[PDB]
Amino acid sequence: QAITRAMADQARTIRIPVHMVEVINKLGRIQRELLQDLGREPTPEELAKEMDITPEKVLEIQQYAREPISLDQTIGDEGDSQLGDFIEDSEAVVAVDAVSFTLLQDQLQSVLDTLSEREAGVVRLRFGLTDGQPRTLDEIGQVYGVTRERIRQIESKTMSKLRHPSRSQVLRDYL
Amino acid sequence: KRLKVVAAFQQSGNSPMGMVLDAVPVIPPELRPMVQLDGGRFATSDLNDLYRRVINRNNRLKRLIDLGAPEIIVNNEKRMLQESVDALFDNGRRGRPVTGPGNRPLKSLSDLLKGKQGRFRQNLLGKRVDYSGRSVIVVGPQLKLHQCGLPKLMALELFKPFVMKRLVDLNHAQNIKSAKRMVERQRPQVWDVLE
Amino acid sequence: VRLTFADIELDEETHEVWKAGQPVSLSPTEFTLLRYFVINAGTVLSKPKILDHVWRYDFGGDVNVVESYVSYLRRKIDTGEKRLLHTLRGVGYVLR
Amino acid sequence: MLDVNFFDELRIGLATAEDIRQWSYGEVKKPETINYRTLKPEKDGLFCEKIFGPTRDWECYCGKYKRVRFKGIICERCGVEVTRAKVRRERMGHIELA
Amino acid sequence: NSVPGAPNRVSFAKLREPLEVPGLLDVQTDSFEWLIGSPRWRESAAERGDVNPVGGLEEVLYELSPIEDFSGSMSLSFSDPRFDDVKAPVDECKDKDMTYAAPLFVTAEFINNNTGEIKSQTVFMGDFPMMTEKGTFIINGTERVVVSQLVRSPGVYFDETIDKSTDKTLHSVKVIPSRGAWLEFDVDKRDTVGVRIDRKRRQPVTVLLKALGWTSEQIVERFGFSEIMRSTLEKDNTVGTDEALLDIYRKLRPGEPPTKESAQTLLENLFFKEKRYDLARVGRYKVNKKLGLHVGEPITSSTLTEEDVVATIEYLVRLHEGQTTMTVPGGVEVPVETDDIDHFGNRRLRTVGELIQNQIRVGMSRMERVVRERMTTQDVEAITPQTLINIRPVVAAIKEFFGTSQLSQFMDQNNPLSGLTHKRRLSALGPGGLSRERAGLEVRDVHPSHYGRMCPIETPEGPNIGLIGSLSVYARVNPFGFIETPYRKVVDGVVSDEIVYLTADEEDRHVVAQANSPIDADGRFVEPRVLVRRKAGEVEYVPSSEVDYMDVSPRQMVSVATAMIPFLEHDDANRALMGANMQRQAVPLVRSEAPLVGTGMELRAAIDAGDVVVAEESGVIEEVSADYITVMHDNGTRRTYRMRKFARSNHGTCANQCPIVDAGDRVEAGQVIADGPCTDDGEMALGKNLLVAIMPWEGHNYEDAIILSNRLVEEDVLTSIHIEEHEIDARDTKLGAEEITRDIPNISDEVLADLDERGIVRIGAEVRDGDILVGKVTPKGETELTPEERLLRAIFGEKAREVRDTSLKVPHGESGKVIGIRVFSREDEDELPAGVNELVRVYVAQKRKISDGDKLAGRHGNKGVIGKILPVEDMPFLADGTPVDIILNTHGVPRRMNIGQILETHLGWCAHSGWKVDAAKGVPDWAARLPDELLEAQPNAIVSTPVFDGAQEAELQGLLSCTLPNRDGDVLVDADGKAMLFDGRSGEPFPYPVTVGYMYIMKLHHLVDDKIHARSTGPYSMITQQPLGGKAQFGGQRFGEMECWAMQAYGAAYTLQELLTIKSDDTVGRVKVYEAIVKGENIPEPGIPESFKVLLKELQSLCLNVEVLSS
Ligand SMILES: [Zn+2]
Repeated sequence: QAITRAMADQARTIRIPVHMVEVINKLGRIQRELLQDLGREPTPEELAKEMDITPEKVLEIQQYAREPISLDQTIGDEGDSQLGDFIEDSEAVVAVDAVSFTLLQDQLQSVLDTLSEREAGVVRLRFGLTDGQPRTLDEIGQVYGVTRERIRQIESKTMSKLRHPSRSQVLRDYL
Repeated sequence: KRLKVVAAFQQSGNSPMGMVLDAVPVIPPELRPMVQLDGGRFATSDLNDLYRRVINRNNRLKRLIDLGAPEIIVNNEKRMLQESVDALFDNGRRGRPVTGPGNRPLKSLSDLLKGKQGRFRQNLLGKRVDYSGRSVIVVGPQLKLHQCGLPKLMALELFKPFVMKRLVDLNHAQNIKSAKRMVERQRPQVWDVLE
Repeated sequence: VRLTFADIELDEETHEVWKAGQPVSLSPTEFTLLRYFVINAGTVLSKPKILDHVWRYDFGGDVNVVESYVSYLRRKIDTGEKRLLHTLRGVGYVLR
Repeated sequence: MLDVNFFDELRIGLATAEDIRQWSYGEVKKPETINYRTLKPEKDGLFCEKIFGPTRDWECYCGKYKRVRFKGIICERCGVEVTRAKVRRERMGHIELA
Repeated sequence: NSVPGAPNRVSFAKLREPLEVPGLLDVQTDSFEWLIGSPRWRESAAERGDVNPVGGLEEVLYELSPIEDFSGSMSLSFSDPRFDDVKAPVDECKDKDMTYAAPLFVTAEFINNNTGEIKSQTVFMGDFPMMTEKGTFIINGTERVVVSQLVRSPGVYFDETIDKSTDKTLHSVKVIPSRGAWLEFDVDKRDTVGVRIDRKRRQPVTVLLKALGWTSEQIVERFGFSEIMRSTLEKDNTVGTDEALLDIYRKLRPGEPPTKESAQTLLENLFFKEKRYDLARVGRYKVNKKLGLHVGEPITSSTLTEEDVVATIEYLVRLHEGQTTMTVPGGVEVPVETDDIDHFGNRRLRTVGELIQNQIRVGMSRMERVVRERMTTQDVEAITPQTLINIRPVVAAIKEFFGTSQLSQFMDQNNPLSGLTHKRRLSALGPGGLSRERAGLEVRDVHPSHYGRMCPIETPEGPNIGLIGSLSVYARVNPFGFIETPYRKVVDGVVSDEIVYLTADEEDRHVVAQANSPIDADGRFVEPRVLVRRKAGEVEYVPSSEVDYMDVSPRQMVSVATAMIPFLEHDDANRALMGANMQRQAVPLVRSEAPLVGTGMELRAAIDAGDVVVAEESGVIEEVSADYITVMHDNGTRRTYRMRKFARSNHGTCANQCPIVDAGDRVEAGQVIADGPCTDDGEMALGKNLLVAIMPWEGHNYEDAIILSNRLVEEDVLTSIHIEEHEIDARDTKLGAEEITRDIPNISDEVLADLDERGIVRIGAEVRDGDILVGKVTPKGETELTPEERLLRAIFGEKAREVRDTSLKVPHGESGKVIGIRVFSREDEDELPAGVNELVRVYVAQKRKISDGDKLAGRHGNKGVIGKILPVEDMPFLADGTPVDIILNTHGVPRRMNIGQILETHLGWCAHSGWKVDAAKGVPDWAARLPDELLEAQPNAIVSTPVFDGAQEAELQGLLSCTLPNRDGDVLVDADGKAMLFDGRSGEPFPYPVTVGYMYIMKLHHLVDDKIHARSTGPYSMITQQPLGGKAQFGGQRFGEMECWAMQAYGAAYTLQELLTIKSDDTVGRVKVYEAIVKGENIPEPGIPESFKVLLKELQSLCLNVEVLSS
């Protein structure tokens, strides 16, 4: 009991609960028994019949059972470089979309300035451009001394005039 | 030969207590990344295995001493912990190295410093570098001495920010996104501005 | 341009939903929830997806609002024998 | 010590337990790396957000804060400091040997 | 010709060989037949060594059986390893990524002796991968070849050394068995004899002999002359068999208390028990032959024996005493001499069958362990062979070999030559052999025993020079893995027609004569003294009445690729090596014209490479199309050969096949029916015949560069088809399932025009860089929506677009047409990897024309890139007006000693123009020995020059003399092979005649399109922010330490700072520099590289208090 509990709790790089390790080992054992008996490998539906659970959960268990590989094992046919020399940095800054983002920021500033100051401020505080919070209609109402209904109408009017062909075409290429 | 270390300890402010360790540090996780490659398969940096081994041995030892056990059991656990720490820093310096799947040794901390393929030489003095290319060499007998003939496609790829900025200056594109598209499709309005 | 999944038939332009010829009137919130479910048939949508799209971003309340709305939609259009709007615990909801 | 390419000297010496604990931003005590189901780092594991920094930028362990405004304020539910995930490339911890 | 459909190829060979070239795939086919146990191999063993015909699988089964328990009252055994019909045909297996395999069954017998029980069961042992008729394995749709490797044969090896302290001559012996513990003996600097066993450096022979049940009296009685170790025995300082046993025990097994019986049982168990120590049958044979132990006895009891050990010691002491002959008691007299480790009589060849048998041995060792454990655990009288056997270790082991082992490699198929050279190749790496980190110069050298066994010219050129070679064209593998070569025998100084195959062991005991010796048509040589090879690899002259062997033919010492080099003997060794190494890199063109000058080897090479369809039964041809050929056999039945077209090989080259037959002609068995990629009329053709001038021209052919006419571009003389495949898979994921659909968010319409409703590009729709091949869209949901995205969908009306587009796009830098598509899905029963529900592969072809930067080569190692393609008008043209096709520089020939290419040029011009030797008054003197039917050749004839019985210089000069005019009466090429050219640029005739001719030029697989790279900004690595490397990723060049040194040497500091900081590691510097360069301001100051910070934290994690001090 101690050895098996410790194996379940410590053998894998990614910890797997014992309740799932038990089913993984049972699935593997009976699948190899079935292969030996039948002469061919058992299909997922056949294995699900013995698991008394659905083939979707059988496949989920199968893909759960996979283990990681080392980032430093030699990938080349000879020993020249490690697998870690072939993996990209997903989280790294692509360094060309940053320039696109800042220039689109400037263009959005200009387009907002094309509109009236009241509507521009309403949209800014409504979508969170000056700060991080896109405020609510009540907040813009209390900061502008105006009713929330009039705010809704001013937002709709602002959006209608913002739909205008030059603004739409100018912003469209930035995507 | 004994004084050349004893006097070194005496002269400075260091303390020979530094030889032994009560706590070991842990490298930041990004320096030992774990990432999912294409196909769902996972990849670890091979250092987390050594760290996991050390953690397991230490936790088991503390459980043993807090539960009460024969000194031979406790000493075996302590020896295992010491060997785990020695494997962490230097895998294979003492005895056979700890090996993973495929009967290959796990790379330890010092293993990423020593050697030509180690950090100091393969990664710090040398460096992979941007704005660079390569290709085969042909003779240019009609060139001048201060001159070299460069492929137009590779030159376009190399000078890409320069040419994109100049071509948006010439108004052939409205923005850098349009400029990047006409760079990728290599439209005829880029070749003349390339020169 | 008619949104469909087997039993459920949603039309945007006329703004009502059919169960194989059975229309029922729904609340606007639940209507947007059903529409942006049906356009993502067979795909898991997590709680932040749901809240950010159907509700506005500035929804500063607690999440069980979507729980109650999924209950509404289940007792309304799932009321058939088969269960379509299934739930993946700790992940989200899928109509399938 | 500010990373401004103005370095008058670079010194090396033996490290003591006090220096190790000073470097450490926490103690790691669980040999767990990543959750097998939600693919998120475990608490007190080898990748713990509380010890090493948040995995995603400007996000807590559960996502209670998801805005750039919360600068250097630790989550009361999780204990993670809201900052750039690149601190995980610099933040280091330690373990205590029995 | 001995081949029914052979085109006539007049030859300059003077001598007639006795025996024809063997089947060139015998090395693999015979080995696999031995492993399996086919009736063909049964007959072979019956006719040769019928004393014990046993296959590899039968042998491993009989060795493993019987498996016993501790009680011994019940046991298990294996018998009758039988196969079954293969799963699917080779084409099917290659199509659907299966493995060309077959079931295997074993008749397991479980016996119970306590009461008497026999249980017979046909247990399914697994699905054994099979070998195709062309000698390759098909694994997961890939053609893999298992190259035979070279390892020292296990056995006993003696060596001699000089101490250099007193110039004392020391002698040592090593008994190195496969799968055992070493045995060692030596004589020390003093008279003491050391027996350091299992790396335990003590124990003179006295203790071992005493522990072997021998006494000092027996030792002095048997071994009396050995005064050296007699003195050693007098200094035994240990008497008593028990004392010696305890000494050996306390040395080899420290930490355990010796016992009376553990010592004896351990000494026996270490060597004399086959469970822990066994030389293979080859090792036992080697020891027996070395020591003359058994000469008329069969091989059994493969483990070591005590009398073998004592014979080894006797041999060592006799050798150190200066003896030259010994007779072991009960054994035959044998010479006493040291052994060479690199002699091919000791370097055996592990072939495919042996490697497979060893892997099976490992798998079945695990089998035996598991079955013994289960047979102990499970209850008796309720146990079955099926319940006992668990084939998983065996199948896992065979898979683990056949994939991911450096002795199993992709069968490179740029051309049939490359395939046939990857097979019949001898490597020296992999498990069980030395590695590139271990190679010695003595290993890399050419041993004199190589002659006729392994080619000394054909070998890789890079760092692994000398560790990889090729079998000689006439070579064969002995039943024990030793390479043997045929040779004729001379009796009474007359050469018989009898051919015997001789191994390097018996060659030293003979004096083998030369292939091209002046035979007298009766058996005698014209000169008494002939040049031959003696015992020690020396070459000397010998009276003719004393030689005893002779070479079967010339080219016996050469490989299959090198034997296709004309005028080989006129080429330097290393240049010929380069030519042979480039013969196998030539791409297949669209025509593949047969060379004007060649050797007779091309026909057999094309036949045996398996890339040419052959009529397996003689008959008429009923109907022929571009895809199939039907033949009407004599005996009523008809056969259909399907012909593969435009199939991509492992290296992205076309494998088109074309019929060369009519609709009514009859064909014989073995005749070529349809030619392959690099073949013409059934003979290998790797290039094209080009009209060449060898003058330097305007510096465009400076330093090995090559110039060509533009008509080579226009007429598609040098052009190739390059087919590339792209894969993408739709796989399930946590959020749902990715789907391949033409509906892909935020995409234009013209780029969707080539996409059908399925979502995959239409067949035949041409494609270019950046386009979509497969529209595959993935379920992502939503992420942090930046304010600007919300503003955009508000302003214009952008929708949810909840999905992400990870569509298949063509990789950067290629285009072309789309051939075909294969689509796999689970809904169509197709077996797929778990988690993937749809797989798509897309095939793209480019008809690549010849261009500058591409690499051309002759057959003589004269390679070069294309400096400039020249307009057809601006080329040197003969007086007839025909422009030359290719120009090579003349400074490259005399420096490199490859005059054979010029000989080929002259003979090629002669063969292109035709000739007639005027036999008005007899034949001239040079043509006296020239063969008939060669005195007169029509224009555009084809000639064969065998590599060493080639065309003599006098014959070639005489041929050049009479070179009948082309169209009108004009001899453009004069007596000495030169001609007068007109400069196509200035028009004035060239002041001096230059040589012109026809040379065979081939295009190598080094096209500039596959070697051009540029990078401005791409991916970066994770641990350190350095850019990636290689064309697979976006690359980034390596600025190494040498480049850093050069930059410091210039004194240039700022560019070094920029090359290290803001181009590779400083992340903020990278982003800021990109912003500055796009906006138009000067580059900002660099920061601190990220790699240095990584190093700082790394050193900190090693308990080093390292910090930076600012003042
Ligand atoms: Zn939190």
